Amino acid sequence: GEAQRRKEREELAQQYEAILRECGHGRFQWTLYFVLGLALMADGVEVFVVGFVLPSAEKDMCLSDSNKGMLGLIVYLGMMVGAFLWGGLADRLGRRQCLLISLSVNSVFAFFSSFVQGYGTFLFCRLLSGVGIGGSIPIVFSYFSEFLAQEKRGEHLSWLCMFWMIGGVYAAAMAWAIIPHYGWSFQMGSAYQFHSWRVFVLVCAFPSVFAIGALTTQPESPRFFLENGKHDEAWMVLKQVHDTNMRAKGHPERVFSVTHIKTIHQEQRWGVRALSLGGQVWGNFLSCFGPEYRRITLMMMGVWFTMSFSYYGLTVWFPDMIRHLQAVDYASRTKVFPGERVEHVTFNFTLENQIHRGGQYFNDKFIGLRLKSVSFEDSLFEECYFEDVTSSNTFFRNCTFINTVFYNTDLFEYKFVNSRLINSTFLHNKEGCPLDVTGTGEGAYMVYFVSFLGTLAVLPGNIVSALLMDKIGRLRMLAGSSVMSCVSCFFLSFGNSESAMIALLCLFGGVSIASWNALDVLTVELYPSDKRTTAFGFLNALCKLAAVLGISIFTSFVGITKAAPILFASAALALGSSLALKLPETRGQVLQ
Amino acid sequence: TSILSIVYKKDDLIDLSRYGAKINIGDRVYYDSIDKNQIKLINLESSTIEVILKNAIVYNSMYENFSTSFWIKIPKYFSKINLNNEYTIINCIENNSGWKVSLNYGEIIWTLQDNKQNIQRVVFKYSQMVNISDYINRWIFVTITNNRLTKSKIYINGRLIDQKPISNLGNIHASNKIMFKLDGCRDPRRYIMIKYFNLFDKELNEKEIKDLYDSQSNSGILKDFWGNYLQYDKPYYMLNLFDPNKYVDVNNIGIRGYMYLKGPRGSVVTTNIYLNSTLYEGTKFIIKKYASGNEDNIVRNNDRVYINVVVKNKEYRLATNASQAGVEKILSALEIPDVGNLSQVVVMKSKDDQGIRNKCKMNLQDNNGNDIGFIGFHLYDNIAKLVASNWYNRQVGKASRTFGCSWEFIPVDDGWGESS
Ligand SMILES: *[C@@H]1O[C@H](CO[C@@H]2O[C@@H](C)[C@@H](O)[C@@H](O)[C@@H]2O)[C@@H](O[C@@H]2O[C@H](CO)[C@@H](O)[C@H](O)[C@H]2NC(C)=O)[C@H](O)[C@H]1NC(C)=O
Ligand SMILES: *[C@@H]1O[C@H](CO)[C@@H](O)[C@H](O)[C@H]1NC(C)=O
Ligand SMILES: *[C@@H]1O[C@H](CO)[C@@H](O)[C@H](O)[C@H]1NC(C)=O
Repeated sequence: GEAQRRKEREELAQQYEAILRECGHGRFQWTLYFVLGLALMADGVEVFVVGFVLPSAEKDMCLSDSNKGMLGLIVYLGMMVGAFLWGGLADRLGRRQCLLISLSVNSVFAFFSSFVQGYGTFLFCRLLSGVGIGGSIPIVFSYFSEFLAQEKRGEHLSWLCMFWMIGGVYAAAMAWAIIPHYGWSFQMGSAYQFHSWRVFVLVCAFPSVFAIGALTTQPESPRFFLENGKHDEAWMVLKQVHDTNMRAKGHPERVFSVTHIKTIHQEQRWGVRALSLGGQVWGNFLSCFGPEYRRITLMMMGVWFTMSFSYYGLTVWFPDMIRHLQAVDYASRTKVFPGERVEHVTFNFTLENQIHRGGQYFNDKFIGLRLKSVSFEDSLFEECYFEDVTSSNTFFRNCTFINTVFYNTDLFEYKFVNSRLINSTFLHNKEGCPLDVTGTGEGAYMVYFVSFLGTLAVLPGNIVSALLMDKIGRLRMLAGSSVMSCVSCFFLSFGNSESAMIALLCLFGGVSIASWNALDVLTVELYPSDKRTTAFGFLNALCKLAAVLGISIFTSFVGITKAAPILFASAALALGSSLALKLPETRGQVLQ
Repeated sequence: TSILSIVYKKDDLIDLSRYGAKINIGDRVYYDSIDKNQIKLINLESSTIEVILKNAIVYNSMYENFSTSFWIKIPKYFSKINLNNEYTIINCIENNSGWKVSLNYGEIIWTLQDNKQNIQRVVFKYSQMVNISDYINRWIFVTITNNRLTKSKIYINGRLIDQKPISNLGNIHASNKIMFKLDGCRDPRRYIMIKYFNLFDKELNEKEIKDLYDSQSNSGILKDFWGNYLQYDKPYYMLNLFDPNKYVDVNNIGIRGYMYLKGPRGSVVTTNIYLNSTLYEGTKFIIKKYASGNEDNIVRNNDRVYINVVVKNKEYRLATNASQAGVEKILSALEIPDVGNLSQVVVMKSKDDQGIRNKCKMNLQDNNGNDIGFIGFHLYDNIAKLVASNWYNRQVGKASRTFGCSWEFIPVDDGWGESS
């Protein structure tokens, strides 16, 4: 019974390989490659948006802490949910169908977030956008694999990973080209403001829309039709493949010789379907953990979780360390002016990164001064007058104000730390957030640069992995890349400047990419065609959960010590490599 | 029912009751110029108000009931000197026995004493960290009812706040002389104002107390923010009670120009003492006579007057165009000699139709004596615009709650201390 089923499966797996070898590799495969490349480039774009718009959104929406942290993850949690959901539904509805639905969901919530004004609504919209783009990588790889013969399958599937780089580069370029124009203050509605970062959000939503447009012109995979008992549709799609390939070759006269194809025999109402769909998807998910796939699935779980944890941790750690080194340098350059007595003068200034201690100010007028990272400590202001005071990271500690007037100032209640005001008057206070919101200027440019260099270091690795996947093997590529990632993790000790961090980021990014390519190929090849997207979706959800855990842990260790990140990353990658070396070889086998 | 009642007369203070109580006044007790009946006491020894009763009206009985009533205006406490500084203002204690009235930081204290040195205290407390207070530097009608059988109660503005039993007390022998003087205050610049001090030989009920409250309130005369008489040719800052966090402002001058409620208000702060809201923000509203037959500068009920708005230290006029779209008429500030026939005469209202006392209402009227409506505010496209509409009169006729027809007039006072 079960053995009979398995025999039928293996028979279909050989005939389909024969049909694909007859069809040949050509124009159809490359067209589909570019279409699904757009789908994957959307995914590549999506993970940069909130990181690039947080410096502007924090001031424009009054974002506190624990509110810029849950927006730095929310995409990963959304992709966690989306990956599992759409990968599960792709084996009951179809790869192309579920890809269309997920991409549309991603695009819709993305344009909508481009306009949302609050934070909770923006968090929800961007979570749903993450849910929509989460099913792109499982579905895409499991969809492209069902059109490839075994001769060059690792190479053709590995070329498909250039697209995530092409999306990262796109995001960096558009952030550089759009966000720095802070002047743009388009006004539609008095209570609402439309800045440049929203324009960036829209332009980042665009590639998903293009992906939907491109995908609407491709056929469903014939293997999905064959598994589900639909024979005519699969025959039609295979004929289309053969016709396109042969027309492109230059011989549009030969005939598709396959006449009959082996097919797997199949043995209010809205809610009825909803239940049946749920039951079938759950059955597929548990059958992924069956006697035939329980060892394989568990090493896949280990490998995916360990690699994701290390990769995401270090990738979020490198820019944090760069900022921390910049902050340390900025604190080292601070000026201190101990003891002052200024009296009877109108005295503005544009002072940055200073500390005044022990001052005594009497009858002073402070008109039109900009304060950036200026602290007044142990000071006394008596019949003073502040007008048109712009304050950024400015505090008054242990200060005493007597008969002073704050006219047209942004000196809110949080800027006077353990102060004493006597007969003080606040008039015409400026509009601002209730709490400190910080401010990022020129650093944005260099941030973009860094991104551009961390998604370009990946390029040599992509090229080499794609070229050598078929010659060397998946296990050897995965192992040889995970080990060298571990060695790079050890090298993280010998860097304490920002340039060193940039070089180390480039090195680690260039090294880990081959491993991730190998793992994508391996997890496509290792599952039957009736569970490929359910399995690949579950293991890509596990990846996003590991991402969340690793990001949190590795940002918790910034400025404390370097030993914790090095040890965690090296341990995780060593365990991942050890588990990966225990996986079966799938090179030179039919796609069963 | 009154035994002692200090009132004003021709350059002297007398008693209205048929007892002719001797009154002695110190050489530094001051009086107001307009409401010279109310008296001010400063923190000096010579600021002495001395009243002597007769031997037949001395409180020396054992279940004799008594009550007192007065108005008090106590300024803002500015610094930390005033904290925990209970000082007596009214003393009627001889041989450590009698009744007394004392004050603390934001408190009014009623204390009565017996021959056995038993202390019973009733307290009213009012916050001073509030945005806009109904007690700080504003006249308060305080009366105390003492029932020797059950308990004593405190009443402010005709309402009860606190009450404590006094059944433990056996016999109270009050002094034959009542002392009105600040005693035990370390602040050299601290003063109070009291007026209309009366004595009763029976515990007053709520009905009689409310009757006295409205009788002494002078409902026929308009009262400013501080509770004093509202006066002609005196600049007043304007506060709308229903939206008290915005101040009257201008943007332009003319028919096209309009006046609106701009906010929010600022703050005056002395850390851990007071965090009030600035009351000296906006444009002043001077009131000029139009048809007042009275010689004095006191503004009374049903007086048709003009409104002068001080913009950039320049006087203008309040006028509207009666013939315009909608029911509410947008208020505008116009040049005094360029008003033409625009509706500018306003009727000032002190009490309702039934005679019930309420806040200040301005009833704009045309030259034909037609009621355009009470002056208020209506929101245009998220802007609070000063409007005059009949709708307020409609709610008044239907005995509903009007929204925006009540105003307060805030002059500059020394008891508030805000820097302008
Ligand atoms: C806080 O101010 C009050 C009121 O003074 C006003 O506000 C000042 C900031 C300044 O602008 C003055 O010109 C204002 O008149 C002070 O209380 C009064 O102080 C004056 C002396 O300027 C004195 O003549 C009064 O008697 C004081 N009134 C009372 C009831 O004490 C107050 O002292 C100020 N706070 C401190 C710590 O000085
Ligand atoms: C403010 O400072 C500038 C120079 O930094 C000076 O020229 C100017 O006069 C100052 N402001 C006023 C109103 O004096
Ligand atoms: C600053 O130091 C302490 C508060 O930490 C305080 O005692 C001291 O008086 C302050 N300095 C001045 C000049 O007030």
